[PDB]
Amino acid sequence: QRTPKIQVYSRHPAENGKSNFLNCYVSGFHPSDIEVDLLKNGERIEKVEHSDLSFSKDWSFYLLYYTEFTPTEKDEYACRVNHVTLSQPKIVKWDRDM
Amino acid sequence: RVASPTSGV
Amino acid sequence: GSHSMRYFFTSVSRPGRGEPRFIAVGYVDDTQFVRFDSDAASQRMEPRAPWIEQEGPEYWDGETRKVKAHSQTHRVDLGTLRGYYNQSEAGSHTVQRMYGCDVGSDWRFLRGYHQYAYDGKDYIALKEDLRSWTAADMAAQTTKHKWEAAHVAEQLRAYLEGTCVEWLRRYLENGKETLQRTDAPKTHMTHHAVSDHEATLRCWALSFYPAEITLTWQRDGEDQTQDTELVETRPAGDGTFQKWAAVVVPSGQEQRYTCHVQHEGLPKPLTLRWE
Ligand SMILES: [Mg+2]
Ligand SMILES: [Mg+2]
Repeated sequence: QRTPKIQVYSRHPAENGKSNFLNCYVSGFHPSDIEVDLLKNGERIEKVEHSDLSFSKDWSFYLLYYTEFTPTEKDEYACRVNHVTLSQPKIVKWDRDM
Repeated sequence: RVASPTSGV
Repeated sequence: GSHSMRYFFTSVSRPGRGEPRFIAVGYVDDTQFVRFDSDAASQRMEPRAPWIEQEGPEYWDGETRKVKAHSQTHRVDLGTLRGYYNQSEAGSHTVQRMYGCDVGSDWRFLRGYHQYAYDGKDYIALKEDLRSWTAADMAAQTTKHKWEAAHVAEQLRAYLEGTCVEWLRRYLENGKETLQRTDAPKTHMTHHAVSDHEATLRCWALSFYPAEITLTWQRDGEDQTQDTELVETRPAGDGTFQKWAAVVVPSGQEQRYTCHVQHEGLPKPLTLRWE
């Protein structure tokens, strides 16, 4: 019914070589069933946790998915989301400036 | 503290 | 400042096998403090903030009993609603319920709410008088008459103006070191050249609490919205929040542009300029 908005970002300002947390925040979606993976160089990261399902005034759901990571010059991080509203998974690359 | 459940719809 | 306590309940039916997924969370302001997840091992209401852990076994037993009862009420409701809307047993459907109370800076009752949704749309909601019902369609109207006959609004009103506010005040005191503390946004500006001719200035607000914040751009002292982008406020993951606002400007003209930050944790709004 309603497609997810996606933001991918770090908990702290990124510095290469310094440990941090990679967040994927999905919101504005319905129904609540959703597939969210964090990727490192295109591969699913195994140890990913998420917040308890909650929702906004308009009944749309939101979740935060997160894992520890270390920004580097060479590694690419991304969030991959699938949902009934999406024809195919949506991939949003992490950009340290956003 | 949560409320007691309401009647069903 | 003002404060609120809110509880959020979601039930999702599972036609293929088994019972609905049920998730309940409680918040004081923007801080989650309890949860129940039918998929979790405890089958209990669980603490999610240090200041609630001190509550005794009587508390946890009662919260668990009540939340498990909520889950069963929602399970039955999913069946009832399927019937009301003449729907198949084959599809998954969702019930959501949210209620809570707001208090002012003096911790006195300000307002109460209790609303219910089916498949993501308004179904029935308690009006601000805490006596009347907004029913969105004729199924909801059936429910409204049922709820009138069962004195539902009376009970909700009593909870919202009583227990809800009384326990909110308890939590605010017990968790004062964090719940009554504001964390002002840490702010800075970044610059991202797009060409020889122009650049993006991005105004950041980080690690703030509560989540409410306003970021605005001005050029030469007048609000600017052309060529701006403002992202939705997002959780940092450590209990605080983040937000940014950006504007594209002609290079060399950066000093015309000011970012303005308003937040409860700031005595006076902040003004930032590119350095
Ligand atoms: Mg899909
Ligand atoms: Mg009544």
